[PDB]
Amino acid sequence: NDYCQHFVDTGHRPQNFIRDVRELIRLKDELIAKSNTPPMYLQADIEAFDIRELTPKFDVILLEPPLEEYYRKCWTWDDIMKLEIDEIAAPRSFIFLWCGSGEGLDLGRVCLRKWGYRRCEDICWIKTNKNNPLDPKAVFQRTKEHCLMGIKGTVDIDLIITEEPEIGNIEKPVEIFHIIEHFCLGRRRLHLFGRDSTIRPGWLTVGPTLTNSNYNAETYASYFSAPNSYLTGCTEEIE
Amino acid sequence: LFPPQWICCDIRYLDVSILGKFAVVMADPPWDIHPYGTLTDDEMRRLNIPVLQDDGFLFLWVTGRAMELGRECLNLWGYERVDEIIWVKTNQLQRIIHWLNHGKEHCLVGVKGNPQGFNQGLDCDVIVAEVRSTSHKPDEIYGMIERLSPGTRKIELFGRPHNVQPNWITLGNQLDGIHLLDPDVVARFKQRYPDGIISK
Ligand SMILES: CNc1cc(N2CCC[C@@](O)(CNC(=O)c3ccc(CN4CC5(CCC5)[C@@H]4C4CC4)cc3O)C2)ncn1
Repeated sequence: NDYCQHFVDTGHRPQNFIRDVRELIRLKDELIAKSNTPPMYLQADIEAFDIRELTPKFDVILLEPPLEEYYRKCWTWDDIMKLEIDEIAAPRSFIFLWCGSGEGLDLGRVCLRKWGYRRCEDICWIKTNKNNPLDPKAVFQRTKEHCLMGIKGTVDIDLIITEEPEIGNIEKPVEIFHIIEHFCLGRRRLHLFGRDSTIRPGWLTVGPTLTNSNYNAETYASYFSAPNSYLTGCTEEIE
Repeated sequence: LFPPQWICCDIRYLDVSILGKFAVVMADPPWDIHPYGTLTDDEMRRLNIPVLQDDGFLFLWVTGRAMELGRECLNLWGYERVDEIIWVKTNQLQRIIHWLNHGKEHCLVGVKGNPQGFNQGLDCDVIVAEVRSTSHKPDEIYGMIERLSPGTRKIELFGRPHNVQPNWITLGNQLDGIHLLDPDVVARFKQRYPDGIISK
């Protein structure tokens, strides 16, 4: 049966009909939770903020700038591409960049290359409209957002399926955190443009709308001092 | 001309100027990603895609590094990427089939010129559909393209015999011979290729 035809007929998106979205994996989740640094967070206007102050250099950066298309301060790709991300990324490190569904899919690739990464995955957040069955250049109704994964230096699927959030809700699916943490990429994890509602153990959140801060550069670095410098975030703590 | 048409050929060498202009182009190229005969990056850049349309849409399947190279060709050939379709691959029970497992295939959507009279916005950019033989795109894409631009002329590059469709001219080197019905195309084909051979 043709779900594209069904959507034009009824308004129910094709992804509404995907179902069901070795034994346990939970021990891995347990090891992740054990090695998680305390949550740390800092209110900072990132336009004006000298990002160099964020140390040490990060193993993972999750970058979630507030694009104009998420509505109806917004950040243009002009703004984002001028961020000096390569100054705070570790020589081997990873980036997850929320690119939206428009020109961000192109300009975000330019950013990744600007900061020294190559794209190795395209993670698609597909939004169902089970509960509620328009860019001028758009050819199609846009029902998904892309999060690009980049690498620099030397169990999960690449789809996230959730219901489309209410209008004006900009949150991204918390599942992106699970995908990232299951990669076991190291423990210095930065989330730029996070919010009070996204603060999470194992992560440093930095964004303009945070209401409180507890970031201390020296305290933060002490979580990764020897013998804890190279842990993947997926192994036992060091006794 | 409404019924299916095709040309077995090496798309590198066919003079595609005999084919006229098309409202929609679709291509599923044999990108040189690291099974079949491949095309170098330069060969893809050099494909004479620009003569095929004046105002319309290009559908460009991509995977791996061709997600980037496909964007380069798309722009070189004179298009702006305005959409990106994903096909979520399921089984018959509607369940999903490097660093992550791959649940989907990507089709870039480019626009050239200013297409008028298309039905933009009728379909959405996610296709959910059952997988078949390796290397087959889902048939839903032809329905989406028909609704977008009903009755117009369309051309597929690097298609196979199962891809021949009404309103479409299919090119690929595994098609059975040459089967043309449109008189202007039949005429220009005879001039350019009087002994029916397509070399160099
Ligand atoms: C030298 N000059 C030529 C060559 C030529 N060839 C070469 C031999 C084969 C063929 O004859 C017919 N095509 C294919 O076997 C074929 C198979 C698989 C793919 C990968 N696609 C399949 C998908 C899944 C959804 C669409 C993926 C996509 C990337 C995300 C692409 C293909 O194109 C074309 N034709 C004319 N001149």
